[PDB]
Amino acid sequence: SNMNNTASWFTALTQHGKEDLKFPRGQGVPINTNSSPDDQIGYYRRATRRIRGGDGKMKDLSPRWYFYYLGTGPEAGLPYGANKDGIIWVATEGALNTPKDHIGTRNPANNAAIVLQLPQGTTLPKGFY
Amino acid sequence: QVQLQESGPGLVKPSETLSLTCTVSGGSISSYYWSWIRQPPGKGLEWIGYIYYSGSTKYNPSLKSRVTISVDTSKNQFSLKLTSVTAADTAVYYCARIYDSSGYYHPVFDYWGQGTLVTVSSASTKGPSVFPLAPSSKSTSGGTAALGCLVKDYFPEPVTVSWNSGALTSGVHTFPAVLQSSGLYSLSSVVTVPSSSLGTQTYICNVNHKPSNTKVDKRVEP
Amino acid sequence: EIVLTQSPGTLSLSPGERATLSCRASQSVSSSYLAWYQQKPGQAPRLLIYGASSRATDIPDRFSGSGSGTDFTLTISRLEPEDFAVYYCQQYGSSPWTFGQGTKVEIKRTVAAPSVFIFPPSDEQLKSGTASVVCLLNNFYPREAKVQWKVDNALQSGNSQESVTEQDSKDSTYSLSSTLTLSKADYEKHKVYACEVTHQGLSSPVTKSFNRGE
Repeated sequence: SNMNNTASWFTALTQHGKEDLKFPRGQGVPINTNSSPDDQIGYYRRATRRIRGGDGKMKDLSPRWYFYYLGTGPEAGLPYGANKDGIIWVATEGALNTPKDHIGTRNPANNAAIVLQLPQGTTLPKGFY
Repeated sequence: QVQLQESGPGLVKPSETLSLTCTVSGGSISSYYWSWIRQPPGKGLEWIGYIYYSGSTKYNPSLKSRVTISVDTSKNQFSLKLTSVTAADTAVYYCARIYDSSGYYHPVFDYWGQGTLVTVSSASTKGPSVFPLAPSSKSTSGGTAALGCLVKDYFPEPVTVSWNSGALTSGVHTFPAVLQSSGLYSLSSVVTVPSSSLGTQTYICNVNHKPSNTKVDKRVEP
Repeated sequence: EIVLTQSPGTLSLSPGERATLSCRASQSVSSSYLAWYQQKPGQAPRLLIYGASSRATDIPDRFSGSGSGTDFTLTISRLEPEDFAVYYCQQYGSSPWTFGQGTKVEIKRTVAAPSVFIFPPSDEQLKSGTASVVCLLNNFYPREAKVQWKVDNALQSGNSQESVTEQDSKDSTYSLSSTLTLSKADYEKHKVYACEVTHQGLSSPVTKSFNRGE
């Protein structure tokens, strides 16, 4: 409880298959008209959930991948491009490698999650919704 | 290769507007970020702002009320406008490209102009006098003689001095200018040369004070 | 804004030594938002390190950057005379981007006494009505030096100005000029013009002089 303003600004991408999220270079940053070209850079972080299965043993639900602007969120201190499990990096041409403190993260008590939209022509990877 | 060059007035009156242009050659403005950075004499660097080739800008908040950066792709230039200047704005102004060749988007300044000094002052331009510092028995240490040129009473900075149209560089010392109580600058440029060559090699100091359009070539003889 | 404080303000080290330059921030800039630039006299700065620890490709690996949060270091191994420069750190972890005030790295060398030269005013300048007398101390080390003017054995005070070059990038020496300014009338009232020089490389103070008109 008590998440504060630590949520992703966007809804998650759900992984229905067995391959990690990835995008072609230059692709994958969610659309956000309240941001500038230098802002268009960040990471998706895999969030796992467990539930009790019908047989009484714990079970994984499908992973969900949440976008955070560079320098914000749970991996705020992680450098762009660092190889870290559960983290994948995306940037649009025109991005700058600077932390996006001015955008930050979302307080769900004050703002709903922006439906995650990618520009027309983005390669959406297999098994992702 | 990519080259940058600042242009614009070297002397601006208080409360007026400073305007500079950066001209890019050997590459295009397009696809890059471009930036202005300044350095007051004897002090550190201050970032002014940047512009993306397609027009978006970001300025230093302490200067935002006074700064405009603009880009002209048709002429491969970008420009700086700084309003309401004071003596705190006297500085060498650099233009620079922002580009990270590693592909990781770091905002690093990978190519720079040579810098252009802007002095904010009410005083008028004054051209220098150029006098010889002639070699003699009192400027001779064995096989080595010293000679020079005294560049006196000019405003504002800078002056440039070369020797023999740039062919003579070894042993040259061009001193930092000093500000005299008159409010005018003076400097000397000296060079050491073999004593045996004094009657046979020619030594010319090439002095340029562009703010006054004063250009002088002075042969220095015993 | 984030303020970057560099320590020490000046460093003086022999070639082959390892130099450690400190840069400390007023707020955290995480681990990849810091650059170091090198600036030689009269030149634009040049990128050394970026991303706190990544080295520019044309820079040799004896330069390395480390640190995180607020505490950053530039290490220069095998210092060279051509490493004389002001080194600046710069952060882009916060807007506005800001630079430190620099650490100037001087290269130590053996003591070298100045060569001393003296120049009377030119006849051209004298025509106008003023006389500049110039004393030159050439290619010495260390920078500390004392230059006094005597005119017919009168010690001058307040009528000369000094200028010193930046350390030479090759031989690590300095040069210095002292200029004595007098009116034509005053200059023609006196005979002996002398420059007296005190420097560590000289066993005792020395003097170079001329007599007006000879």
